[PDB]
Amino acid sequence: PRYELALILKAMQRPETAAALKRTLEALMDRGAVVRNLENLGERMLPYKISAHNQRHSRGGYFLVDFYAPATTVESMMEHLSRDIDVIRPNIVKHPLTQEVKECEGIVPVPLEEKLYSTKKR
Amino acid sequence: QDDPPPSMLLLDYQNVPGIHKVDDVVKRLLSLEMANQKEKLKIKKMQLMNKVLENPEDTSSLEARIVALTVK
Amino acid sequence: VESFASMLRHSPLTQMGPAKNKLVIGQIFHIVEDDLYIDFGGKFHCVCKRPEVDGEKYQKGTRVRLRLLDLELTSRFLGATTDTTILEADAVLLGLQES
Amino acid sequence: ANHLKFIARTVMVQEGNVEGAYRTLNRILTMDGLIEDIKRRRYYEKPCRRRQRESYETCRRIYNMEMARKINFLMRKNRADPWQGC
Amino acid sequence: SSFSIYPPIPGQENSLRWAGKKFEEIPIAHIKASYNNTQIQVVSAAHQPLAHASCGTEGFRNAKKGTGIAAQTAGIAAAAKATGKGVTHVRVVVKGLGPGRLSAIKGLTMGGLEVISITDNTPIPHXGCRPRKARRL
Amino acid sequence: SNEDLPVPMENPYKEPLKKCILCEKHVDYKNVQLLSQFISPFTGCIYGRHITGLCGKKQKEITKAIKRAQILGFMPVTYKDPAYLKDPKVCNIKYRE
Amino acid sequence: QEVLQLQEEAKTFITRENLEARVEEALDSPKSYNWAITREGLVVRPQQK
RNA sequence: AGAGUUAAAUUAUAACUAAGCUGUAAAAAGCCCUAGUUAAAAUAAAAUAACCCACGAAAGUGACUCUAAUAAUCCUGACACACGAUAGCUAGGACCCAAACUGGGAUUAGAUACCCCACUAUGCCUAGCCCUAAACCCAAAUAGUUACAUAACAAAACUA
Ligand SMILES: [K+]
Ligand SMILES: [Mg+2]
Ligand SMILES: [Mg+2]
Ligand SMILES: [Mg+2]
Ligand SMILES: [Mg+2]
Ligand SMILES: [Mg+2]
Ligand SMILES: [Mg+2]
Ligand SMILES: [Mg+2]
Ligand SMILES: [Mg+2]
Ligand SMILES: [Mg+2]
Ligand SMILES: [Mg+2]
Ligand SMILES: [Mg+2]
Ligand SMILES: [Mg+2]
Ligand SMILES: [Mg+2]
Ligand SMILES: [Mg+2]
Ligand SMILES: [Mg+2]
Ligand SMILES: [Mg+2]
Ligand SMILES: [Mg+2]
Ligand SMILES: [Mg+2]
Ligand SMILES: [Mg+2]
Ligand SMILES: [Mg+2]
Ligand SMILES: [Mg+2]
Ligand SMILES: [Mg+2]
Ligand SMILES: [Mg+2]
Ligand SMILES: [Mg+2]
Repeated sequence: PRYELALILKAMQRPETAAALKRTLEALMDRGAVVRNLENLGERMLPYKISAHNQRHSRGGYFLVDFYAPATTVESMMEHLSRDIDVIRPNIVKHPLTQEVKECEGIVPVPLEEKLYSTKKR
Repeated sequence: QDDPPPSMLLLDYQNVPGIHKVDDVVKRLLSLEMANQKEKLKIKKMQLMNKVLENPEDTSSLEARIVALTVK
Repeated sequence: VESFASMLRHSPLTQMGPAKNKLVIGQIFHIVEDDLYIDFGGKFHCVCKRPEVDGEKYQKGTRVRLRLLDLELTSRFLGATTDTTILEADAVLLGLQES
Repeated sequence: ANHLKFIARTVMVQEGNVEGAYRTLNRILTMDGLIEDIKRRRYYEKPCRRRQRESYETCRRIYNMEMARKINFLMRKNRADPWQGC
Repeated sequence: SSFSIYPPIPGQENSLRWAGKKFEEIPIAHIKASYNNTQIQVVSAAHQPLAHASCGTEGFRNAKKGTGIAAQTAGIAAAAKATGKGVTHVRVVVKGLGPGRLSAIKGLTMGGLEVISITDNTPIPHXGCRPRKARRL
Repeated sequence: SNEDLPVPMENPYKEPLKKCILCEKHVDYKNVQLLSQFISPFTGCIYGRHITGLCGKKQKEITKAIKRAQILGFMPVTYKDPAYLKDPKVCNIKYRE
Repeated sequence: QEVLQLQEEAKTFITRENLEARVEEALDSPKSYNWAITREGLVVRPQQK
């Protein structure tokens, strides 16, 4: 995967939630993106009230979409999701699996530094 | 000025055998469509030296470095 | 005549290895009301307190068991050209020597 | 403003005393440094003063935490001297 | 006797009822302790004000109203007016840092009012309006 | 001819360096529980190195991972999420005395 | 090796043909990334609840 | 350098209660179109992490995301080319809040100052100019040595 879409949806019933995902994925495919899979994080109470499209939301559903897309089409996807009203907060980040966990050896102890002053009689 | 074709495999995934037998899905995922500007520079540099330089395998030569700077 | 290098190889100190967590027996050579000055064969003398059990039999010349942690306590502080030694050693009491 | 109320920076009294509960709250803020932060936000300090304050706070924290280690390191050398009048 | 400092979360169901009502049903006592004045207001669970009192309204005037004693008297007066309307327990919310924080807390205690929870809601900007300049006294 | 002289070899008693709590582990902005354990439950502040105990690599990553979740809408900002209040304690700070 | 795994990963990619099926499957299989860490460095999975 | 985004605080604004509210070592002036609580745009600024010391040539930069991206196969070099905090100027837009100037209060022999209240330029965005700092780590760049050797003080001394 290359890009990850942290998608938060307004809490609603099963039919409209499926419809919202169906058209959101359709918008991604129109911009030239090959979506890998869709991950569902369930519905949870939002950490804080989020104001979007003249509404106050306290509960929402979380969904995650990962895809390969050209670099120039990220703005179009972000702009398209902003106009949509069934999505409360869209964010796009590079997929964390793109970077590899750098190998580590240990906590190297830093010795105290000497020779910071002259040796004259204080 | 140069214009790398869009539907071309990036520098790394070219010499490996058995590419043309793969479906269009993977070829799309390796083409310049799903590659950033950094991969584009590699294709520009690779093509540019093969057209003007005499010995491409030599990197320490002055002519090779001048080509590299021109790309940047 | 035995060369000095051969003496270090077979010396008990070299065979000990690191001084941390080593069971070493020692002998008491000076007694205060609550402090027992114990010599364990190292360069300096470690100091330990008299245990509450069988405290009456800790006398001069008595052999006890120790767990060495640092052979010589020594640390470096900022502004000090040379480390400030404590002229002692760190050890704990595991009991009296089982004759 | 948007978060739930009566969750953050809240303590509950026990057995009907309130002076003890209040002191617990102050230790929470002092450890997290909010009490000093509110003191410094009553007026505005220029960024020139902010860095000069962080160069005195850090230096004190180094000297104090180093002198503290020496005291603990030399603490065992306070028993009665066994060689008095030697 | 396992006692937890953290408040009973509304989402869960904690069997800790004071005077027959739940935790969120108990009224609120807002305390704004500034550096020159202390204002005490008690409001219902529906945020409907019951009684209001401050160092100014209790006869203290000018510099005197900023002292601890003035805040202590305000706590006594506010509790008496609150107890008249029939409230036993209250969740006190402290606003700001000032000399009247301690006195107002125990002022409600000695005024015939019982507190169960203390909250500090001091306005803490996260970077916000630029405050006034320094005072070269 | 003397074989008793020491040889120039590295120290064989070099104890392996201490590993931080999150060493060789992948932090993330999606697991709130991992990020929530390093936040003061009463105020919401982020603990420093002297309290968290993490190394210099996993301290910055935790800080960046936490702040990403603050804005993207995955965890509260001014308090610790009460659902994860009973997780095992890893920090070294004590409030109750 | 890298292109070989993409060859296998291409089978499970979401296409317009199976857009409904994947969405319906996703809505019925919740999953979480939450896992805690102990002092000794061992991973604790809340899925045991 | 662009594009998108907002957590905590504050204000316009509405409801309710209260008669007072701000302010100081102490007061007056100001406000009463006010204060407390609940609900809440825009503008501006970026708690804890930071007891970390990273990036850039310097001045500088530490809220989040994406795009573009950090010269030289790795010496010195100007009056030449490019850049340069903050204040200031020209044109348009924004204005929570801070605030030179100015007005009021107080202090004082006087106070066109320190202290208190109000408000403007301006601090902000877009385009252009100005090219000044204790622009100071008062320590020039590149290779090195710990030899020789303490004016003083400071951040030890020196060679090409
Ligand atoms: K901030
Ligand atoms: Mg807000
Ligand atoms: Mg710009
Ligand atoms: Mg008056
Ligand atoms: Mg008002
Ligand atoms: Mg406006
Ligand atoms: Mg710095
Ligand atoms: Mg340079
Ligand atoms: Mg460079
Ligand atoms: Mg040059
Ligand atoms: Mg300039
Ligand atoms: Mg300027
Ligand atoms: Mg200007
Ligand atoms: Mg002019
Ligand atoms: Mg103008
Ligand atoms: Mg203005
Ligand atoms: Mg103003
Ligand atoms: Mg005047
Ligand atoms: Mg400077
Ligand atoms: Mg100079
Ligand atoms: Mg210079
Ligand atoms: Mg020069
Ligand atoms: Mg250079
Ligand atoms: Mg040099
Ligand atoms: Mg002298």
